[PDB]
Amino acid sequence: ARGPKKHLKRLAAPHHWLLDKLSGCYAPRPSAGPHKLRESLPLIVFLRNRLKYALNGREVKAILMQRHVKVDGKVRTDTTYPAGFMDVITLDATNENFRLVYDVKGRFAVHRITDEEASYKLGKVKKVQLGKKGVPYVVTHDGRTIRYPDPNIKVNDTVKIDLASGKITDFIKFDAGKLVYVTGGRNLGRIGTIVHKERHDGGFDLVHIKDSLDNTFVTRLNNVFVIGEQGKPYISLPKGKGIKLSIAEERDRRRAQQ
Amino acid sequence: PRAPRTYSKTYSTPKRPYESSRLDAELKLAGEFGLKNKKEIYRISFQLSKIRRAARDLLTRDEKDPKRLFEGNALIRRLVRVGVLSEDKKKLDYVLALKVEDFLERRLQTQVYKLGLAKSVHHA
Amino acid sequence: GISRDSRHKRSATGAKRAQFRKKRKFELGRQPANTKIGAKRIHSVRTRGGNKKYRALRIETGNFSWASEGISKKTRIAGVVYHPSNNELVRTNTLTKAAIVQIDATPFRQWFEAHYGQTLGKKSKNAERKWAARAASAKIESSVESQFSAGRLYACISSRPGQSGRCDGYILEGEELAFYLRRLTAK
Amino acid sequence: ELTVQSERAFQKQPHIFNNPKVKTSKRTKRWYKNAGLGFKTPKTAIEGSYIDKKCPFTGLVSIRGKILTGTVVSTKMHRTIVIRRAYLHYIPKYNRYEKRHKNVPVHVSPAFRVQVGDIVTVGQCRPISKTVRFNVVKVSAA
RNA sequence: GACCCUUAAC
RNA sequence: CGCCCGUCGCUAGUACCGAUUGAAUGGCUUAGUGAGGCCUCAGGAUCUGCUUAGAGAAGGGGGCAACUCCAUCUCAGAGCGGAGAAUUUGGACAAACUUGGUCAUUUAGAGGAACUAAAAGUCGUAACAAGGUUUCCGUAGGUGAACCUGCGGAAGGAUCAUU
RNA sequence: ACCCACUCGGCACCUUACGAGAAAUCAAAGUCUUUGGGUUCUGGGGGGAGUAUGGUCGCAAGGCUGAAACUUAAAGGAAUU
RNA sequence: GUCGGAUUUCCAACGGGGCCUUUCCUUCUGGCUAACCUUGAGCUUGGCGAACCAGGACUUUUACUUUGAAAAAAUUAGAGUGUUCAAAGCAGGCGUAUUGCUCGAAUAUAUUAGCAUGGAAUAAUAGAAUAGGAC
RNA sequence: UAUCUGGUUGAUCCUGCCAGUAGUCAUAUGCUUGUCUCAAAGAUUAAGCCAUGCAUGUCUAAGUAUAAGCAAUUUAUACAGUGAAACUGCGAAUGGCUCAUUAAAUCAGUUAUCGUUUAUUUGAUAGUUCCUUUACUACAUGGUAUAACUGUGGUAAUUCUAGAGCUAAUACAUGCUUAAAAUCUCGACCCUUUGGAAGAGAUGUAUUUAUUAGAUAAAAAAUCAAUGUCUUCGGACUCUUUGAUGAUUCAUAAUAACUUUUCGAAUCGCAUGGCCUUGUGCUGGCGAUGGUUCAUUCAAAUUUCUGCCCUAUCAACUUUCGAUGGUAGGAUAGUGGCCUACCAUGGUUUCAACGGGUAACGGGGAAUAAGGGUUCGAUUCCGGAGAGGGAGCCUGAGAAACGGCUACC
RNA sequence: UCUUAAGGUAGCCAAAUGCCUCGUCAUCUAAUUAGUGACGCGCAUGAAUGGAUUAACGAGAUUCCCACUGUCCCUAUCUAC
RNA sequence: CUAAGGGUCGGGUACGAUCAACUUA
Repeated sequence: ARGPKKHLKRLAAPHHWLLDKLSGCYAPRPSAGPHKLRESLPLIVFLRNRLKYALNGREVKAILMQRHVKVDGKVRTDTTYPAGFMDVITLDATNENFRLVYDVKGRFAVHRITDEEASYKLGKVKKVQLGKKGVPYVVTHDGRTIRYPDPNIKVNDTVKIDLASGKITDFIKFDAGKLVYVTGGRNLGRIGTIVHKERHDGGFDLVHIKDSLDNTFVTRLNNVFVIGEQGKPYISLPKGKGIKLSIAEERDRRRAQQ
Repeated sequence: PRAPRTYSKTYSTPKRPYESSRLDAELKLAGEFGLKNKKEIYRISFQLSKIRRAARDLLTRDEKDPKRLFEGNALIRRLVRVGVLSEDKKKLDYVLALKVEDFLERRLQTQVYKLGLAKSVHHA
Repeated sequence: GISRDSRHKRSATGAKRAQFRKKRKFELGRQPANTKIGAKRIHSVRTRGGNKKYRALRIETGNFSWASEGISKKTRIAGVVYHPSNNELVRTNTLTKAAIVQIDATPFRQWFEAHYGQTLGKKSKNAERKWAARAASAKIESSVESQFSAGRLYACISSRPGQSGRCDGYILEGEELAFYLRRLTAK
Repeated sequence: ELTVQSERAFQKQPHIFNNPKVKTSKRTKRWYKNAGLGFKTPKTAIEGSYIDKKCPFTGLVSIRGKILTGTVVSTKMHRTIVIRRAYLHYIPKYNRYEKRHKNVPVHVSPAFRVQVGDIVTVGQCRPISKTVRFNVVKVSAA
């Protein structure tokens, strides 16, 4: 290809974007940004398809150009800024706040969080290193670099940001008996409550997680996002709390509680 | 290019064309129900084939299998909704015994004939 | 041009491979520097991603280290006396990595005098104070000192002049010096 | 396995310095590492004299990726051997298997003594030669 | 003992 | 008065052998010749101090016999502080030829020798009955043609059988 | 050396016989649509044709390996009359 | 007694778990003291261990398990849906007539090699034979 | 929708084909100008050749406009609006097309990079730059070949071009201002009695050595010729600093040094608020574009772990000159016989190597189905390759680019 | 059908053996009584008066091609005797 | 210029100076 691709066909965009087959042949390629290509939601597909605040990409650009939308507190005046998991975005019109979160079935659900909730975001530390001048730093899941972290925090922990500065206000370790979120795999959007982690020295640590309904499952360590201790999660959970209702009981709950 | 528009056939031609017993029955069927083609029978028998295939695979699975518990119930509700099989059953029985006459009995051509506003299948 | 791909090579079974693609830029090679001695001339090479690379021809001086003494100093290179890869590199006096060369030995000798100051064979007050503390350490190795009479030190060069444009190295020491001395003076 | 310095270039471990000023027992300090993954560094590697920049223990190669076992079918290359990996390939049409083998050429450090017939464990390393991507890390012979 | 053959012409 | 074999003759078709060293086309030489780039050895049109007591056409401290970090448009052997086009002046990538090798039914050919068919042709009658010498196999020789004969074998024989 | 009774191994021996087979017939040619003990070789309509552009063995005679074009609606097996 | 409708104790194959029966699923570091006649009211104010834990080179070698961290989407099978039906598509549905709210876009080894405190039945050139064996 | 049927005979049962039968997002073609929705469409032969016309250009409050361009001054006598060009920047490496080559090669499952990143995005990050150096002194801020534009040009002709006078430099020796504190190195004050001063420097980032470095499982004592940042010549010998991985010579320190100046903002817009002894003098707020580095994102390169059709009428293949491995170097972004300097015949092979063929791009898939299968897949998605055939290269982060260049055919 | 002791078989050929004859066809060339290949009622081929073949060999007959050249077009010039 | 290729001794139970000739690459 002689260089990076700049287009994205439909049928090649990630499935969880909930795009249709027809009415166009190019899906919005998310630009380079904090989140990966596949595991990100472009602002174009959010502001347009998720909420129907707009009818097309031109009119989303009109929404964008006036600096009304801002994710993590920053405006992001571009069509395809890749807002990803647990990102907070804000619509100052009537003070509407959004936390990009996973639903039960593995798609980016639409939240409604309050102002004090939208202040903070949760970041999973991807790696712990020290940079130039012996200054330590942690790389979060969204690509943030935070200098001088608490020495007690290691890889696979979860730090919470304030989004008004770059500092870590609080954090939670990775251990058995901690509330976790699944970000990836076929268990996407399920909330886990870690019970065990088996190692496999040399690659792909596995973690066993059982949700509130006593259903246990296994996922790779890179797919686990700790979000709190037992009881209170650090963030507001979505509707359904990630319990993974089966099709039979999802059929019943759809019939009774329409 | 834009993603391809999927399409699928709805009818199936019989393996042996000149069957006296089958030819007589199908033209007998068209008269009693006012259909214009044999393809109007071919599709119903093709629709029935997909249904008997669905129930046959489901019934090979054991009882209290989540697949047939969900897919069998869904097929029952769809078939009861369209009125092809009797509604006073809860045993996944009639599906494999559904005959061709049941499907085109529920068509609007005959539905408005027996509802009294048409007075004939051809008039309907 | 010069290529680095494996597609032209016979397969491990010995089968000749058919051509799959044209030569690509990302698999290119370039001509060697063949670094010589004298009147320093380094041409910049632009590489992948920008990433300038300095190709040394005819280099004069180099930064050479005395590992046992923890010192390094700039010093011109007399010439290469031994090369494991090819003897033509010695004859042509070509400066490539791992070449055995003779260096000036003078900045080390003048540092040795201003650091230890001991007498080969059989001052300020602050000089003599540091002299005493640094005594019992000026007797490194006879095979190294014998080179100081001729004012030339045997040395390896550890940088890649065709890559970095620099001729840097270290003085041959210990068993390594005795190994190359054995080959140098071998009949 | 007769002479360390049988080469035209002085053989040594890079950046491992033995100061000729100091003079103690076991003067030539030799660097070694644990390959990880539960493999044990042989005693022949710790107190051996061989250099072998491609040795998994005293060299600069790192073991990562696939780990394989096989039977040594050749030892006639210097520091390289060929192991035979015999496996069963499934042919679905006949619902049964056929015997298949692959020869993998791997590097064998002088820390090990290997002859034809032995069963060895090899770990993947960076490409070491034209055909070699594996290093012997265990031998099933005494 | 010897003994070969058999319409194109509904 | 069935069936049935081969030579030979006339037509047609298909493929084979074949002197003719055209299979003119179609991938590379451990042969030749090197287009052009790239690296490199050099080369040097092209211009910054335009500072050297020239220059009775610029005021300059004194009573104009070369006393002042000064003059156009003439320029300095001040080394010296610099870029740089044309110019194969070696390499490397690779390319500029009546020439050996191979080939996707893959295209000629006097003549030779088959096969297939058609056919209202000629000669016989080898086989099918003990087919009028049982047949058949292998092998060898012979003969217009089927075929005959020697030697050994088979029954798929014309005998499941003798005291 | 004969006679009876066993037994192991062998050459065989009386049937359109349970079973198998198209039948002839079969002590295996059975235990095979109720289809699987192990394993080697071979065939896929008739002809062209066991005919080589080839290869290989042989002193040769020839052996082994072995097509295609083309052409056919049959050729063939076991019975019955 | 857990809705034209059903309560484990006088009966199901109980699918599985742990303990004895010579049976053994490696045993030891300590800041935690866990099933044990070291015990304040019809239940612990000294001790033996996996429903708890980092400190051993050693879970014979495999094939064949069940289990699934995974067939990119599209396609196929398939759930819902009043495109008039249908192919299709992933839409849509419902109001205080005038405000607004809400369900979706599930779910599924049609070829084969990594993990699996639970699986040794099936099938092999594995161990202690001039002991070099075990504790 | 787990069917079969006709054809050898006088007749029969078989073997076995031929023929029928059904389907084909399989193609063609024959028979037709009256219907709704949906839709393939110069793939097969010729990756054959192309007339013509289009298919890549690009601007903001904010990099340059005195267009001799169009336009009410008192917010536009330095310009402050709009604005053709031209420079600069970015893009043209995306897209789109095609399927020729290609048979462990592409490709698929996306193992590894502890083997190599930085159009860009996102986050973070540079008080070290009088380098003729304790101001012997521009940062209230050292210049220039040239574009546009004006000017008689040359040529039949081209998106051909120096010939005479200003801009951005970011193009070039372009080039300053922010002691700090601490550490290290050497030391210009008198007979010192463990000598002890200022003084002079160096220590930001960008490129070789060597290391107290980068450690670490559990107890009490001996001995060091040149006498422990302390004490009364037998007191404490006292937390002593240490991050990651399965693993490293890793991250990152620190120490000689080396660097032919890498960077370390002389740039731009909007806003002119405020204490003052009225000076841009003390400070100003939002931002745009930054050039470095680290991380991040979008990518790229690199392997075979297993898997590919037919062919033995291909059984041996790999033959200075690579052909398997070693050591070293060179080249590369990096690994690597990738290439250059040697032994050994190393490597592959009936488990089919190596040759030959492919009316062969691979795959997701398609058609056909009782179950197993057989055939197809140029083509809407993914990956690869190519731009008439070869080869070479410039620029650029990325191309061996062809609506870029160079050469031969 | 007459006739011979037998009526020339296998092979081979316008052959160093064919008169006719410069045989006919093909090939070779611009052109070939030459050469080669092939072919016939072979004046008068032919089987140890040996037939056919044949690798290697030959100062042996012959034809063609490449190379090469004063053999020639078309001669000229030089040296010694 | 380089490389390769030879002959002659004192053994407490891997060591060297000597000396020597034309074949290859």
